[PDB]
Amino acid sequence: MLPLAALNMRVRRRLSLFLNVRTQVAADWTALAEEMDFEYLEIRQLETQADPTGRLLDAWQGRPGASVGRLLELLTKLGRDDVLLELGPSIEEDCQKYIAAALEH
Amino acid sequence: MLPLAALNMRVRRRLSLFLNVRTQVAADWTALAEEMDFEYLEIRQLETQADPTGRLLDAWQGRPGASVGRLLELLTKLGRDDVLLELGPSIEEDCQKYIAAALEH
Amino acid sequence: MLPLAALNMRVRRRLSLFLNVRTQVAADWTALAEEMDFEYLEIRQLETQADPTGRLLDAWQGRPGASVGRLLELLTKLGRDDVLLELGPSIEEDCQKYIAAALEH
Amino acid sequence: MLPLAALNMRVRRRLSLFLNVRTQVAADWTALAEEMDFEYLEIRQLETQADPTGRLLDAWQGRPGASVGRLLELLTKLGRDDVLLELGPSIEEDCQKYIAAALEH
Amino acid sequence: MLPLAALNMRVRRRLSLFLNVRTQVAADWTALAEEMDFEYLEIRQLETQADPTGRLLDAWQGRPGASVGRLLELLTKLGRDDVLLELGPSIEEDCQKYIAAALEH
Amino acid sequence: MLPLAALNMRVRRRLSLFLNVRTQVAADWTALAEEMDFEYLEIRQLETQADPTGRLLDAWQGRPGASVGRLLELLTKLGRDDVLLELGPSIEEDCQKYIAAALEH
Amino acid sequence: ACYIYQLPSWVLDDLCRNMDALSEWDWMEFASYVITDLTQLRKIKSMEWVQGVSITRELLWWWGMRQATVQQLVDLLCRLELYRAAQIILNWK
Amino acid sequence: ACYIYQLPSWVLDDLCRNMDALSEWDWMEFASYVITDLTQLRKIKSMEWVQGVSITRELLWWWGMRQATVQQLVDLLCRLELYRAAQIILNWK
Amino acid sequence: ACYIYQLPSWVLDDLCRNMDALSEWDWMEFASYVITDLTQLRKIKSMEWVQGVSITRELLWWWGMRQATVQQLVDLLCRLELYRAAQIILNWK
Amino acid sequence: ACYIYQLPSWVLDDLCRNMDALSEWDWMEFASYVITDLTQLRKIKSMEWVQGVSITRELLWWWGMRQATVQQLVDLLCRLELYRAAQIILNWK
Amino acid sequence: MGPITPSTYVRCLNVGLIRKLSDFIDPQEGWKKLAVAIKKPSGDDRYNQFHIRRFEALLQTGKSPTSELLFDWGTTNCTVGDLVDLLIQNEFFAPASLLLPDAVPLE
Amino acid sequence: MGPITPSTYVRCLNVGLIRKLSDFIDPQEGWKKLAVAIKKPSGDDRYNQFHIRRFEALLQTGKSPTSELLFDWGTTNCTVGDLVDLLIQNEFFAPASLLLPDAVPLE
Amino acid sequence: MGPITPSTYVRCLNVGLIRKLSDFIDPQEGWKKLAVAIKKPSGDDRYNQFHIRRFEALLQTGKSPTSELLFDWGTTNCTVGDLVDLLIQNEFFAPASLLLPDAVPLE
Amino acid sequence: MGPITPSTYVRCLNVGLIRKLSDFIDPQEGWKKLAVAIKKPSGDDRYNQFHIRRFEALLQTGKSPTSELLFDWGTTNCTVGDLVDLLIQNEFFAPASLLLPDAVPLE
Repeated sequence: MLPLAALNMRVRRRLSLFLNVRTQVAADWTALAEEMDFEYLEIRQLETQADPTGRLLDAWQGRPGASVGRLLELLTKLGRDDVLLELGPSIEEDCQKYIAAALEH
Repeated sequence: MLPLAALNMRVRRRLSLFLNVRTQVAADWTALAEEMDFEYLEIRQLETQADPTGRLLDAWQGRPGASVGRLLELLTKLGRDDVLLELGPSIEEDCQKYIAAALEH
Repeated sequence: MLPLAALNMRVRRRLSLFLNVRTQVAADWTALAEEMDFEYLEIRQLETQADPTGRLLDAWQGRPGASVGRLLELLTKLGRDDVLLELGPSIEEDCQKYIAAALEH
Repeated sequence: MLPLAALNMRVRRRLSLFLNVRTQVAADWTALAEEMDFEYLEIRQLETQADPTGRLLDAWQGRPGASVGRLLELLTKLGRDDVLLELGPSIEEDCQKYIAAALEH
Repeated sequence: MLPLAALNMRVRRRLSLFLNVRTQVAADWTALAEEMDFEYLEIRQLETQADPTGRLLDAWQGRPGASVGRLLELLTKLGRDDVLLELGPSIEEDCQKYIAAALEH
Repeated sequence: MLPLAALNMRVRRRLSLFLNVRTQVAADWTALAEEMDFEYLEIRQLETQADPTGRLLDAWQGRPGASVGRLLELLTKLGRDDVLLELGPSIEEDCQKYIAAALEH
Repeated sequence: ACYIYQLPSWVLDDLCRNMDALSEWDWMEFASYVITDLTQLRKIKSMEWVQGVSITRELLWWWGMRQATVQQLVDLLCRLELYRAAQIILNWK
Repeated sequence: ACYIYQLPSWVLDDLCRNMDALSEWDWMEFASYVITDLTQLRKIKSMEWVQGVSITRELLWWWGMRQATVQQLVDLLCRLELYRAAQIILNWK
Repeated sequence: ACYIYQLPSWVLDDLCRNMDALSEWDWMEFASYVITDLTQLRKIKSMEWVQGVSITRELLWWWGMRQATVQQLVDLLCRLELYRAAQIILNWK
Repeated sequence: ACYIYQLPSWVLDDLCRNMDALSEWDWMEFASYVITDLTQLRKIKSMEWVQGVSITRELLWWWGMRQATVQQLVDLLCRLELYRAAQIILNWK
Repeated sequence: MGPITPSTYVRCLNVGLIRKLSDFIDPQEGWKKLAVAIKKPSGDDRYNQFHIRRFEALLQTGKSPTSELLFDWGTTNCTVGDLVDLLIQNEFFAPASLLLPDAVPLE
Repeated sequence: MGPITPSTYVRCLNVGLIRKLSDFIDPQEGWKKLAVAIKKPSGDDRYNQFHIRRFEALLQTGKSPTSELLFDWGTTNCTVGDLVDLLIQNEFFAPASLLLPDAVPLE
Repeated sequence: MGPITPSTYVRCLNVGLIRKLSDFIDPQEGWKKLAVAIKKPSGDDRYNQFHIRRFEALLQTGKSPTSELLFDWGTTNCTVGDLVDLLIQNEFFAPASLLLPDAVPLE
Repeated sequence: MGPITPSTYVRCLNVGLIRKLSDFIDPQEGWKKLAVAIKKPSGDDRYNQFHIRRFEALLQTGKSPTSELLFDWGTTNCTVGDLVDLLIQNEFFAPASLLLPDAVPLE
């Protein structure tokens, strides 16, 4: 299905707020970035500019798996059920807005 | 209301000084860009040519809903009253340099 | 009255020196940031780059209440009477300098 | 004295090397920028195109008080003797590339 | 031997996320930059753009020492044995695609 | 003599891991900081970034006393005879690389 | 006042001067009398022989945690014949 | 379970209630019996008199680092007559 | 073995069971005979009446600090008629 | 010298060898004679039975906090017949 | 939000208040007693001997590990109920009273 | 600044000297006795049972809680006077003498 | 990569797993024991009295100095072998078992 | 470095070994006796009544004040000699033997 380009700012922002704050036992963006098959080396030169969740996305889009779906089944495999509930609607929305348009032809 | 062209130099710059102070927590030109129905990669582009609030209001100035009416009711939604209590005078004055000079000349 | 844009570097710096150092019982920037109606999650993703009092301002200007006055009456409800006395003149000054200019028309 | 244009490449570079090491405790390009009467958001902009010292001396080079006389007595105020004991030679030499070549050619 | 211009993107990228990441005993790019005879402020006003290692190569290219074996002998001298191993091959390679090619005349 | 800009990375690093380490009788950076005439707050909002000794040097460089022998004579004066010994040579050296060079004109 | 943990810190100070340094017995049977048990008091006693930390501070704040009034501290400072202490926490009422 | 360091933290809690506050002798002969030595135990002892840190916590976790089983903890809670403890770590098996 | 402080901690434990709790005199004149002095033993005796700390532990370790062998402990466990103790430190040799 | 708290740390060392371990009585009546009171010395006595901390250290430094000279330490080392101590603090004058 | 109720979300809690019921749970290793009381749905310990050690290390940094754990177990929504019902059930009545003065019995 | 007087600001105090009259108030819970002695204008305790606890916990980090409190009560301007006048009145004559050898009587 | 063996490279190790064998070496100054165990080929100490204090500093920032050291001594290739060979030889059997359950004897 | 000699520098000492000759000086206030034995060239006490107290308070943090003092007096170069010559002279023969088995007599 549809790639990351699907969802933007607003959501890429709220998604930052949640995965950017490093945590002790729950999964932060690093635990994610790893689940998107990034190297111990690539990950550090991420933890560098602020909004790494956001850079992480930009960086995992021009790659393989990068589905919006992948991003979601990943978020749940990683039990961040908080992010899901709260961004749930806002993502399904940003999709019925890509598929929505990107159609006249 | 009327095409964006109405707005002179002054404000198209102040409008930019304000909306492109990028802040990941509150509402910047991106959170606007996405309210003017721009796609992700579309913003990632604007995120280049510095002064992107301007360049946003350009790649928009000529589009479907693109009016000053919209830009105003759009900053009203995002609640950037910062700018509405500041450009509000210069703008209801810049509508009557294109209104009070477009039934004669 | 006048927005945050009114006051800059110099003062925004001195303001930082005071509220950036976290304290036990007196109010530090967080206590403020909260007083400026920010969420537990937004606040954390602030405590992240240096100068978050300065970031806190940039992020509370493109929002509602953002007055210079609100900033002050807040500082005083928060009893940081130290920051008041010492930045007092420096603020009144940076306003007699915005209002001062931003007038020839 | 004379328009900023006088200053060759060399110095407008070293000038930048020195004034845009950002230090939130002492005196950087911003603390200068503010002594050249730039507004807040005006600086937040400069804070973008890297080498903002330069870009500051551009957005200034043509303005009311903007001269080399000023830039010098402005560095003198800030007390950035750092740079006065270092570009002082190259600059009273760069005044005589514009002076000793502007009564003939 | 030949100039940096030889080795392009592919390795400049890898090369980067080794030395862009700051170490306590090892050599980060800063250690390297030092070796390629770079002033203090020069290094700091380079610790800015993300990917300074690239921005290091780029600055020390149209410069004296500018060799590739030059950089190569440095890396081995700074005790970065790790880079010249996951990278060594890929460079004696980007040296071929330049030696064989651009030599059809 | 010359400004700190003279001595770079190599020693700033060593120098750091001497005075970064807080001691009970000896002089940690804070002792030094004090002597380079820094206010209370200034010191504390400096006790933040890792490597404050560096962040100290760079704050006290675009500043008055800013010499190298000045810091040198300070260290001697604060009874840190250990530093000017595993470092002394390394500094009258990074003063040469700057005297000889940057003086080809 | 109202709750133990709402005692002004000097009031608690003067009152952790009593019970604290106050007869390994005269105290121990105040503690055992605080609705506690064998095992718990073993912890809260250990705390005594560490860098000056009011064993009654700890006992008091830990009875704080359990929603203890102040009328209950008063009560059991008489029903235990340790008036010497409540003398201070009536200089408050 | 299986290794010391694989004990659920309450079970280790209840068992750091025993050995911890339990006779400077009844403990120290369990420690000395954990295959350790004179100098090591001097460290692991110091830790007691610092902001509540289970001396058995640190003794047990440090036997953890050493690939200690759990059947060796129970073993040595009998062969040392400290049943009072193992009584809890059999409430898991 | 070799030095006092190289005694395995149980061996020193069994040995701090003797001299420790062992006749305020049968002890005191082994101490006094450790090459010590009036002032010094004042300290090392005070330690006894604090949270179970082998006064022989500290007398032993302190002889450790001064490079005492182990053949000098055995020596002075006979030349003092306290065989009761060295009987364990020969179960090692 | 000048003030109590300006005594060089070994001088106070050798002087906290005295008063410290020195007759529960021959000390206690020096302390009670430091212009103190019943309640206060209850604290400063408790401290003795904690990991070696000179009760005179603490009594001395606390007299320090109250601007005590050193001629008042010597004075009350004679007017209390404890010359045994002042004999060290005259090896300084 | 404002009207805290046993239906609201923990991770939605004012950053002022947190640093406040931090002072209850924070001292006397109070939060350790809470950390092990937090259990996944399976029943298994949420945080284990190793996780707990992580938190303990945040004292050398000066961080309310009541908070650092509060936030962190916030990433599974857990109702402010689950918090008190776990506060009460573990005898932390003073803090749970601050949350919701509902189920806070009296000795 | 340099000539410290009963009119200057506490929060204005050299960070060298603070780490110094820290050594006076810091040991023997000296600062606890000062903490509770600091009272707002109302009369009510400035720091309460809970605040105090906070400071206590800064020993695990190795921070002069004399300072941490001193800085922190500096955010109310309180003159260096208010400090000795509160130092003397609480019997801390030795540190009070360090500040200003004026009002420091002799037993 | 996936099949971790005594021939692979340290600095090639998954960032999930390091934050995990972090928790072995990390507490009780466990890494301090490792740091000085790390020796150059010459024989001389790799990190010395000063280097080590640098790492210690990274607790005020909240950083696994097991990691910050791990990565950092990764810039000399050292095999995952050299790791356990130095883990075992220093009695850190629990972590070295997680690496490679080969040479991890049983008390 | 490797061949420890009465000419090398204290602050140059492996951080493994310090935490080792720590265990000698550390217990029984052993370092107190050391601290006061450390004297500047003038003759006056190096650390005074006040400094000493500072170190004492690093027991609440769990740090070898042997070390924190050792490192700290390292900032005056003092030879490993200066150390034993002050170890022997104060009767700390067992640690001074670990340094250099030269001048370590036999009761």
